[PDB]
Amino acid sequence: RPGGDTIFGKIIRKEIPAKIIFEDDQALAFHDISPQAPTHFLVIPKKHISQISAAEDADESLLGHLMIVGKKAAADLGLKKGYRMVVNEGSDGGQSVYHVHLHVLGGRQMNWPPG
Amino acid sequence: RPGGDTIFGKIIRKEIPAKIIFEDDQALAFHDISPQAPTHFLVIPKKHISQISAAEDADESLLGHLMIVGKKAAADLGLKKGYRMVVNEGSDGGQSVYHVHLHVLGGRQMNWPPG
Repeated sequence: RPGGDTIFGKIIRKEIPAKIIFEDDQALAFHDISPQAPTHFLVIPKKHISQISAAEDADESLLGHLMIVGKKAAADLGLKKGYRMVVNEGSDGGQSVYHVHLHVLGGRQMNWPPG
Repeated sequence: RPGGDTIFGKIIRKEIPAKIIFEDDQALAFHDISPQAPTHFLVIPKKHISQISAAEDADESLLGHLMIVGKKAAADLGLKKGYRMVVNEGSDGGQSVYHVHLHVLGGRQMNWPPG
């Protein structure tokens, strides 16, 4: 199915709404349901890539596009003092939903280590 | 100067060594000096992009290439249970060195929030 078979596939197909902040032909950005910072949103590809370890070389431009969308949406939301981008891979990374998703977090100082 | 004028430019030009684990015509990966996980390395572009908010649309493929290099190097290092990728932008993101760098952390459960 276009958009894949996870929670995110229903968002991509518009079956279930989300707090959408950016949309193009490649990607969607929307506010995260469990925010960990004053701004916390996800950027996802419309194409169903399960996890970053399943991305192929021909996906490079799309993966970079997720970062450029994250930069643009962070600017629209008025981040001026920066943000952190996070991609979780597999169990140790903390990934639960097996569709690639880039987190963008800002509006506070982000700490270290990053989890 | 090729590789730019930060700490990372001296690594790219091989003026100062680093624990290099992957190298191609676009990018370099090397172990981080201040590791926060049993595996913690950086992937950097050879081209000097100061920060993710300064990346241009034509940089998408290179930005995605940093993620594919991170996937490949994480596999070479034997991560099997996953990892987390992190890009810090500006002061709130925790960026100190103004040359794009992707962290890849694994070999332990990564926590939440990610800082």
